Amino acid sequence: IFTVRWLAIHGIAVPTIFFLGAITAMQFIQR
Amino acid sequence: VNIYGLTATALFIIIPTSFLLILYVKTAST
Amino acid sequence: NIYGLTATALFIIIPTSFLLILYVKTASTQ
Amino acid sequence: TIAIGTYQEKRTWFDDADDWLRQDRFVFVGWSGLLLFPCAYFALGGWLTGTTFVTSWYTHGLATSYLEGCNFLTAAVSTPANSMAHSLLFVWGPEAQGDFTRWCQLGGLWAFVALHGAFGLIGFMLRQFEIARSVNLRPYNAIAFSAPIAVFVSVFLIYPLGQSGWFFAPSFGVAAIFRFILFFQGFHNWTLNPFHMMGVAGVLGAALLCAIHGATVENTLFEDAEETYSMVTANRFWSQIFGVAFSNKRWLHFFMLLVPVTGLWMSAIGVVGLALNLRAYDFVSQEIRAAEDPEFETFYTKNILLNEGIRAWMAAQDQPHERLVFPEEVLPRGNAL
Amino acid sequence: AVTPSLKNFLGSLIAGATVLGGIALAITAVSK
Amino acid sequence: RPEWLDGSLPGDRGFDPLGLSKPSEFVVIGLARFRECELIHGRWAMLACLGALVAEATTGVSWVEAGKVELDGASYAGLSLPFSITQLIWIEVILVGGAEFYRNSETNPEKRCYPGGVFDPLKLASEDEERAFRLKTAEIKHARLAMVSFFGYGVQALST
Amino acid sequence: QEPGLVTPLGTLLRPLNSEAGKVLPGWGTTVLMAVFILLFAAFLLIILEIYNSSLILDDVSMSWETLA
Amino acid sequence: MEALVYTFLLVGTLGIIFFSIFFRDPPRMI
Amino acid sequence: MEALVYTFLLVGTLGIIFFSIFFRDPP
Amino acid sequence: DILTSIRYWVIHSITVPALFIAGWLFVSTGLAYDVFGTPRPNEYFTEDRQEAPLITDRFNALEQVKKLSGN
Amino acid sequence: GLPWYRVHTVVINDPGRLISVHLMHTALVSGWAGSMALFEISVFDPSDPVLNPMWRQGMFVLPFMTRLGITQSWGGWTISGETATNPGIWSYEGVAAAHIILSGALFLASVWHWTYWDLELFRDPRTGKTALDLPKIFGIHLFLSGLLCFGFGAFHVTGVFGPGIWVSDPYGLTGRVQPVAPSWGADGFDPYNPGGIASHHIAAGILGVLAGLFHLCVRPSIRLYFGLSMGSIETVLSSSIAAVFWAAFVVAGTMWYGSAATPIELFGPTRYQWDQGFFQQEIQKRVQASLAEGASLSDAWSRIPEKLAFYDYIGNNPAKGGLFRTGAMNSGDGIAVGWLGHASFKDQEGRELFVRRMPTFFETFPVLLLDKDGIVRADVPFRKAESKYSIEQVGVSVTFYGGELDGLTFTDPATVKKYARKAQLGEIFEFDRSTLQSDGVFRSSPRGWFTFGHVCFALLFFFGHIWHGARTIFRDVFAGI
Amino acid sequence: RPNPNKQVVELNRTSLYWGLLLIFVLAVLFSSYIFN
Amino acid sequence: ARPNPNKQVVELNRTSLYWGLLLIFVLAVLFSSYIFN
Ligand code: CLA
Ligand code: CLA
Ligand SMILES: CCCCCCCCCCCCCCCC(=O)OC[C@H](COP(=O)(O)OC[C@@H](O)CO)OC(=O)CCCCCCCCCCCCCCC
Ligand SMILES: CC1=C(/C=C/C(C)=C/C=C/C(C)=C/C=C/C=C(C)/C=C/C=C(C)/C=C/C2=C(C)CCCC2(C)C)C(C)(C)CCC1
Ligand SMILES: CC1=C(/C=C/C(C)=C/C=C/C(C)=C/C=C/C=C(C)/C=C/C=C(C)/C=C/C2=C(C)CCCC2(C)C)C(C)(C)CCC1
Repeated sequence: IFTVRWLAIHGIAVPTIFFLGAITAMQFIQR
Repeated sequence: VNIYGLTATALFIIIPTSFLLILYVKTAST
Repeated sequence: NIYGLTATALFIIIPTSFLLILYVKTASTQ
Repeated sequence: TIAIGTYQEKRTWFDDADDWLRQDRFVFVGWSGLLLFPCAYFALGGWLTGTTFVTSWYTHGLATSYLEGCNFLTAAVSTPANSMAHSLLFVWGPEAQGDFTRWCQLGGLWAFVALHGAFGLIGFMLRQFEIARSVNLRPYNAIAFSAPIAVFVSVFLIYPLGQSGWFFAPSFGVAAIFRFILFFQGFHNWTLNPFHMMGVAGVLGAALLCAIHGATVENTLFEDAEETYSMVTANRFWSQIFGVAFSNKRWLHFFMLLVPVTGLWMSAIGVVGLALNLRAYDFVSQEIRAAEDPEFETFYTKNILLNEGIRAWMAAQDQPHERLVFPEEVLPRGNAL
Repeated sequence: AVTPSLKNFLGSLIAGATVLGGIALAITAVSK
Repeated sequence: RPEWLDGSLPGDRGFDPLGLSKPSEFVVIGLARFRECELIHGRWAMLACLGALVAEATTGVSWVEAGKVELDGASYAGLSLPFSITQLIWIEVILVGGAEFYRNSETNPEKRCYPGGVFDPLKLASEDEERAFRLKTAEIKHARLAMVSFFGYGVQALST
Repeated sequence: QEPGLVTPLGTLLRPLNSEAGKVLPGWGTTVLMAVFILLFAAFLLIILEIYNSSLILDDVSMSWETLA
Repeated sequence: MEALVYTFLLVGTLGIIFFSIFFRDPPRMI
Repeated sequence: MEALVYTFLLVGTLGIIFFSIFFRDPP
Repeated sequence: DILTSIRYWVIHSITVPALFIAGWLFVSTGLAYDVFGTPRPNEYFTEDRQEAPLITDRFNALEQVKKLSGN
Repeated sequence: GLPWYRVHTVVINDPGRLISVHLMHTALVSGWAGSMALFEISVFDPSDPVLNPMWRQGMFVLPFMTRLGITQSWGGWTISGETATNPGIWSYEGVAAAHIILSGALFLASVWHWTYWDLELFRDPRTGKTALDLPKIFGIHLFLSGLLCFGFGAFHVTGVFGPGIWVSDPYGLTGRVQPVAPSWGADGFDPYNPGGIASHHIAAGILGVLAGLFHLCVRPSIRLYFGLSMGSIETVLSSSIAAVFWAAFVVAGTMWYGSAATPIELFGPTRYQWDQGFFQQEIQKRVQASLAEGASLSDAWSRIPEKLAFYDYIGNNPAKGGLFRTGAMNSGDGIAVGWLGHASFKDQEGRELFVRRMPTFFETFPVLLLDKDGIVRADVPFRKAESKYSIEQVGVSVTFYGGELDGLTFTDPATVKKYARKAQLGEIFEFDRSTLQSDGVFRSSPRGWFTFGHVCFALLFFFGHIWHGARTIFRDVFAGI
Repeated sequence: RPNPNKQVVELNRTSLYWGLLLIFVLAVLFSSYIFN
Repeated sequence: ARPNPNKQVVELNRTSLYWGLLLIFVLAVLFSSYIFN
C-alpha cells in the first residue's frame, strides 16, 4: 500500500542510501 | 545661542510641568 | 553637542514623566 | 451537507479536500503542507546534492565539494559569481538557458535552495497557525517563530539585495558562515553596532533564563491538577539570593518568550542597516584625537587597525572579481605603525 | 517579437500550471 | 429566453448573459433603477451625438477640439458671447445642480423615469397601451444606438 | 437603548451602511476571484522579471539610458 | 533659534489660557 | 562634560536597581 | 505498528545493495563528473589557462564557460 | 483595567471615535509635512544648483515637492537657478502653509467627531446596534481611490490640466518639469520610462473604478464571509498592514535601485552608477570624441561640464555614509566650490599611470598607480613602511587638464601624493571645509536614509501584520482565556 | 509597622492651570535675560 | 452625546514602572556614546 508515511520514509531514505554509496566510492578514490 | 540657556529653559519648562501633571493625575484619579 | 544633549535630555525626561504619571494614576486606587 | 452557520450548505469538492487534509494521521499534512513539504524537501535535497557533487571552481575559484575532497566543515553551497548581480538565476533563464550542467556550474543551486527554503519557512509558519487553530490554542508559537524568519530574510535576502549581488550573501556551509562572520567583522565593524549588542544581550539572557528556569523547577519539586513544584519556595530563594524574583507563572514564561524574539528582531534591524553600508563604524572624536596625538591609543584604535588588516589581507582572494594585486609594501603591518 | 527569454518564461508558466494541476488532481483523487 | 426577462417593458430583448438584473437569494448574518439609468444615459447620448454632428456640420471645428477655442474666445454658431470660463462653469454647475436636485426628489420610480407633465407638450402619452409603448421602445432603441455611436466616436477620437 | 443622534447628512448616507451581514448562499463568485488572482500573479511576475533583467524584451532597455 | 523659542513660549502660554477658559472644572455649589 | 553625563546615567541606573531591590511592592 | 519481522528484512535485502552498487558505479564510471560538470583532478588547469577561471560576464556565460572548461 | 499597550482598543467598537482618532493622526501627519517643509525652506541655500544641489544639503521633503512641479519660491528664486517671476499660490511656502491649515481643519473635525459619536448612521436599522457593512465601505473607498488615480494620471502627469512631472536626461544634466505623454506598449513597464507613470495611473484608475463598482454592487458569499471574517474589523487592519508593507518594500527597492520616479537630480546618484563606472564611461566617451575631432587634451577636457564630473565622485555615493554620521553631505567633506580638473599621472619614462579607484565597499583603500595593462607601477606605502615602488623612487609627475588647474604640472612628491589620494576617490574637487566645520567623513544621501527607514518600517509592519492576523483569526481564544 | 501619619496630596485642575501659567509666564519673562 | 459605554482606565503597577525606567536608562546608556559621537 502506498500510504503517506511510506512515501515520506522512502523519499527520505532512498537518496540517503544512494548518497552514502557515492560518498564511500569517493572515499575509495585518491582524493 | 548658548547651550546652557536653551537647556535651562527646557528643564524649567518641563520638570515643573511633569510634577504638576503628576499631582493633578493623582487628584483626579482619587 | 547641542543636538545630542537635547535629544538625550528629552529621551530621559519625557518617557519617565509618562511612566510616572501612569504609575501615580495606578497607585491612587490602592 | 455542511453546517456553515445560520444555514446549511451542500458539501463541495473543497469540503472533501479539507476533510482529507485535516484527517488525523502520523504526519499532519494540513493545507499548509502543500507549501511546506515540497519546498523544504527540495531545499534539503539541493543543499545535500550541492555539498556532495557540485563544485565552485568557477563562481569563487574554490573547491567546496566532497567529490573534490572537502570535509563536512569546509563543504558549502557557494553563491553565484558577482557577474550575475541580482539575477534570480532560473534554470530556464537567460544565464543557463536550460542546460543543467552549466546551471550548476554557474551556481544556481544557491538561489534554488534559498528561495525554496524561504517559501518553506513561510509554509512552516502557516503550519503552526493551522495546527494551533485546530487544537484551539493561542498561536504564540507563530509570533515566537517570526524572529527566525526576520533574521533569515534580513541576512540572506535583504543584505545581498542592498549589496552588489548575491555573491556577498552568506553561503550555506560551516566554514562559509565563519568567513561571512569575519567578513562582517572586518568590513563593517559589526561587533560595535548597538543592534548587534542588543541581539547578543537577548540571546545570552535567553540562555540564562533557560538554565535558571530548568534548575529552579527541578530543585523545588514536591515529593510524591496541583503543581509539581513549589512556587513560594523558589520565590523566597531567588528573592533572598539575587534580590528580585518572579511571582507569576504567566509573567515568567512570557518573559522567557519575549527576550530572544526582541533580541533577534533588533539584530535583524541592525543587519538591514548594514545592507546599505550604514555602519556604526567610527567615533569621530576618537579618530581626530588619535590622528593629532600619536601617543593617544585606546582599544578602539586597536580594533580599527585590526579591521584594516583584515580588509587588506582578505580582499585579495575573497573578491576575485576586483582583480586586486596588493604589493607587499602597501599591506598594513604591525611593525610599520 | 518573441525573444528566447519570453518563450522560456512562458514555458515556465506552463510547467508551474502543470505541477499545480498535478497536485490538485492528486488531492481530488485521494479525497474522493 | 431568460426567466427574469419578464417582458412588459420597452427594452425587452433577451440580452443579459451575466445576470445583472437576475434576482438572487440572500442570507442575513431593482430592474426599475437600471432601466432609469439606461434611459438617462441614452438620452444624454443622443443629445451629445446630435450636438456633435451639428457642430461638425455648421462651424466645422472638431468636437474633440471644442473647448480650446472656446477658452481663448467664447463663441456659439459663429457669434461671440461675453462669458469667461469661470462664469460659464459657475452658471453651469448652479443650473445643472438645480435641475438634478429637482430630478431625484421623486418617491415614485415610474414618474422618476417618465415624468411627463410639462415635459410632454403634446398629449402624446394619454392612456394608450400600444402606440405609447411602441414609441417608448423607439426612444429606448434610439438611445442604445446613440450610446454605441458615441462610444465609437470616442474610440475613434483616441489614436487619431 | 434610545435612538442615536439624527442628522440630515447621516440620513443621506444611511442607505449605504444599512446592509450589514448580507451574504450570497454558496460559494458565490469565488471562482472569478481565483481567476483574477492568478492573472495578477502572472502580471506581477512579468513586471518583476522585466525589472530584474531576467526577462529581456526588444523594446524595453532597462537602463538609465532609456531616459533618452 | 531664540525667536523660535520665544514663539513657542508665547504659543504655549496662549494654549494654556485657552484650555483654562474652555476645559475648566465646572463650578458647583458656589 | 561628557564624562559627567556618562557618570550621571550610570549612577541613575544603579539607583534604579537599588530601589527595585529594596523598595519592591509586597505580594 | 512497528514491523521488524523477517519478511521486511528479506524484501529489503535486495534493493538496498542494488542502490549501493548503483551509487558506487555512478561515482566510479565517471558519470558524476559529466553530469555535474565537476572537473577531474587532471583537468583543473588546462594548457591555455594556469589560474582560477573568471566569469566576468552575464549574458555570455554559457559559451564562455564552455570555452574555458577545455571543451 | 487596560494595560499600557491596550489603551487604544477603546474605539474598537465605536465608529465615531475611530473616525476621530484617524482624523487626529491625519492632522498630525499634515502638520509634520508643513513644519518640515517650512524648516527645509528656512535652511535651504539656492545660491549654486550645480555644485550644491538640494540632495547635497540633506533635503528630504524638498525633492518630493519638486518632483511634482513645485519649482518656485516666494523668495525670488527657482530650483533651476533663475529668478522667480509670478510664483503664484503653489510655491514651497504656499504648500507648507496649505498643509498647516489642512492640519488645523482636520484637528477641528477630529474634535467634533470625538464629541458627537452616537450617530444614527452607525446603527443597524434592524437590530439597532452599532455595525459597519465593511464590504460596502470598501467598495466606496475603492471607487474614490480609482477615480482619484485616474484623474491624477490623466490630468496631472500628462500635462493636460496639471503641470507634469520631473523628467531628466540619462546622465542627469538637463532636467525639468514637463508633461509626460502616455506610453502604451511593451515599454512603460520599463521603469526608467516616464510615460509608464501616466499609462499605469490611467489604466489602474479605470480598473479601480470598475472594481469599486463591482464591490459596491455584489455582496460577498457566505463561505468567503465566514472564511475571511468579514464581520470583524481587525481582519481589515491585518490586510491593510499587509498591503502597506508590500508597498513599503516596493518603494524602498525602487528608491535604492533608481527609477524614473526617483530622478538623480533630486535625490542624488546611485551606488550602482559608481560601481559600473557610469559617469566615468560617459566622460571618457565624450573626451575621446573631442580628441578624435582634432582638439588637444586641455580644450577637450575643458568641454566636460562640472556637473558631470561632480557626479563622478565617491562622495556622492549613498553607500559611503554611516549610521551615526548625521546631517547633510556638506557637513561631511565641506561644500564643493570648484573643479580642479582631470589629473594625469606620468612616470619619468613617459608611461601614463592610472590610479585605481576605491571600491564603494572599502572604508580605507591603499592608493595604487597602475600601468596601462594593469601592472602595478607606483604606490604610497603603508605609514612609515619600507618601500620599493614609492612615488619618490619611481618619480611620478602629475599634470592637470581643464577646470581650475589647467596646464599646471607638479613634480614635488608631496603634492603628487596628495593629488593621488584625492584622485583615488574619483574626480578632484575643491572643498570649503570651514563654513560648516565639516568633520571630513562622508555622510549618506537622502536616497540611503529613505531606503533604510522604509525597509525597517516594512519589516516591523510585517511583524504587525502577523500579530494582527493571528489576533483576528483567533478571537475566541484571545477573548481572555 | 504602618505609620499612623499617612496623608495624600491633592491638586485640583485649577491649581494645575495656575502652576502651568506661572511657570510659562516666568519662562517668558526670564528667557530674554537668560539667553542675553 | 451621552456617557460612552466604552470607558476603561489604564493601570501600571510598580514592577512595570521599574521595568520601564530600567529600559529607558539602559537604552540611554547604550546610545549616549554613539549620539555624542
Ligand atoms: C523616514 C523618514 C525620514 C527620513 C528618511 C529622514 C532623513 C533625513 N532627515 Mg529628517 N525627519 C523625520 C523623518 C525622516 N528624516 C521626522 C519624522 C522628523 C521630525 C522629528 C525629522 C526631522 C529632521 C530634522 C530637524 C533634520 C532632519 C535631517 C535629515 C537628514 C539627516 C539624516 C538623519 O536624520 O540623520 C540622523 C539619523 C539617525 C539618528 C538614525 C537613527 C537611528 C536610530 C533609529 C536611533 C534610535 C535612538 C534610540 C531612540 C535611543 C535614543 C537614545 C537617547 C540618548 C536619545 C536626512 C535627509 C537633518 C538635515 O540634514 O536636514 C537639513 C535635519 O536637520 N530631519
Ligand atoms: C496600521 C497600523 C497599526 C494600527 C492601527 C494598530 C493598532 C493597534 N495595535 Mg498594532 N502593531 C502595528 C501597527 C498597527 N497597530 C505594528 C506595525 C506592530 C509591530 C511593531 C504592531 C504590534 C502590536 C502589538 C504587539 C499589539 C498591538 C496592539 C494594537 C492595539 C492597541 C494599540 C496600542 O498598542 O496601544 C497604544 C500604544 C502605546 C501608547 C505605546 C506607544 C509607544 C511607542 C512604541 C513609542 C512611540 C512611537 C512614536 C511616538 C510614533 C511612531 C510613528 C511610526 C509608526 C512612524 C490597536 C488596535 C495591541 C493590542 O490590541 O493587542 C491586544 C498589542 O498588544 N499592535
Ligand atoms: C548579594 C547579591 C546582590 C545582587 C545585586 C544585583 C541585583 C540586581 C537586581 C536587578 C533588578 C532589575 C530591576 C527589576 C525590576 C523588577 O521589579 O522586576 C520584578 C520582577 C517580578 O515581577 P512580578 O512577578 O511581581 O510581576 C507580576 C506581574 O503582574 C507583572 O508586574 O522580577 C523579574 O522580572 C525578574 C527579572 C530580573 C531581571 C534582572 C535584570 C538585571 C539588569 C541589570 C542591569 C545592570 C546595569 C548596570 C549599569 C551600570
Ligand atoms: C537539486 C535537484 C533537484 C532535487 C534534488 C533532490 C531532492 C535531492 C535529494 C537529496 C537527498 C535527500 C540527499 C540525502 C542525503 C543524505 C545524507 C548525505 C545522509 C548522510 C548521513 C550521515 C552523514 C550520517 C551521519 C551519522 C549518523 C546519523 C550515524 C551516527 C553518526 C553520524 C553523525 C556519522 C530538483 C529535482 C528539484 C531539480 C534538479 C536537481
Ligand atoms: C488650529 C489652526 C491653526 C494652527 C494650526 C497649527 C499651527 C498646527 C500645527 C501643527 C504642528 C506643528 C504639528 C506638528 C507635528 C509634529 C509631529 C507629529 C512630529 C512627529 C515626529 C515623529 C513621530 C518622530 C518620531 C521619531 C523620532 C523622534 C526620530 C526618528 C524615529 C521616530 C520615527 C520614532 C490656525 C490658527 C493657524 C488656523 C486654523 C487652524
